[PDB]
Amino acid sequence: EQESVKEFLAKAKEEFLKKWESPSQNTAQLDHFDRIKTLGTGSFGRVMLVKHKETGNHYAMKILDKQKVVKLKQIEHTLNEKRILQAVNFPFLVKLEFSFKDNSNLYMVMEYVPGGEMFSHLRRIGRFSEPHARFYAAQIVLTFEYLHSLDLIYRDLKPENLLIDQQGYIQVTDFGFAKRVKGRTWTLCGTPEYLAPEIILSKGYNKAVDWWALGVLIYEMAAGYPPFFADQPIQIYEKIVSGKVRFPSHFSSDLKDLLRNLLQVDLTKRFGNLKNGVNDIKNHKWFATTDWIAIYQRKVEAPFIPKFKGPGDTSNFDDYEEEEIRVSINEKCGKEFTEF
Ligand SMILES: N[C@@H]1[C@@H](O)CO[C@@H]1CNC(=O)Nc1ccccc1
Ligand SMILES: N[C@@H]1[C@@H](O)CO[C@@H]1CNC(=O)Nc1ccccc1
Repeated sequence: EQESVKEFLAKAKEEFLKKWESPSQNTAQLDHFDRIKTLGTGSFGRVMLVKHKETGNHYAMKILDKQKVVKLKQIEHTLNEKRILQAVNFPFLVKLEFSFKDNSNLYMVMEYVPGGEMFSHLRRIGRFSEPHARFYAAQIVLTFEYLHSLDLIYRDLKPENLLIDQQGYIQVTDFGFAKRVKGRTWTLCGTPEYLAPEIILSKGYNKAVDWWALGVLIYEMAAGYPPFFADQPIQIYEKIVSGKVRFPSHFSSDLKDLLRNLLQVDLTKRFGNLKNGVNDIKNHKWFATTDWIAIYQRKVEAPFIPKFKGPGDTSNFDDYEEEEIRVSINEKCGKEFTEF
């Protein structure tokens, strides 16, 4: 690796650690924003488009209900998400601008990305050509090189978590499963189609699970469907652990060779987890045309520019039932969320 890359990552780790050791807290409040529209929902949280009343800027506000977080055993995960997001800085990660809490909820206010989720675009077009998939994959490779150098495992790669910005580049969102891990970790988490075998088999696992998930993502982008597809999770898991994958005949030979090495069941043989680390991926023939520096600098013209009218346009996101943001008169779960 060239010294310029080594020095970049050394500085990145210094800057991350300073914010990690001393996290920001309580940098806005709810009544500074107007609520516009729900952009996504989950079992313990939602994301809403909001507008800051004084500046007029738009943001995406993630709202987590403290009592639901406790019931679903996500306390440590939500504390990880905020502490990591307030400490990272990289071109292809969503930017956390504010965070705060109140009697009922936790709030993470992120920059709004108007192009929508990669998932929508992939399903609308069918599949991406190899150059188009490779443009996105290169950004994920650089983002995982950055996160892993900070001892962070991401653990939620899937097309829904990759937002497309106004220049057609990726912003990775949802750090709800991200964790700082030196060595192994054990939690069962992630979406079924993207889980590495060692997660399914309840082993201690490491950053190699993110490189497996990259293989699933590249396959899905280039084929239009994931490699271990089946109707119910137990059937998906049986396919994941089996060591077999069928490739469409339209895949290039280089793409199939890269995917055999990312979708390697034995983690000790998986690309990204060998002696040369991420460089076995960056130097693979499928990436021969990739200018890694130009991608990082956002100098490549993107394959696809989302269609939207302005920073408040939500047309690339879909419609959800609109529910109130209720805040109890009494503090809930104060002790559990003291550090947030
Ligand atoms: N599954 C998660 C649940 O809390 C509901 O939606 C979450 C995922 N969605 C986003 O993070 N969306 C987004 C959109 C624009 C900018 C920043 C973020
Ligand atoms: N297709 C674009 C559309 O906005 C109109 O013309 C633009 C031309 N640029 C590219 O396609 N760039 C690119 C870069 C990397 C990989 C694949 C493609």
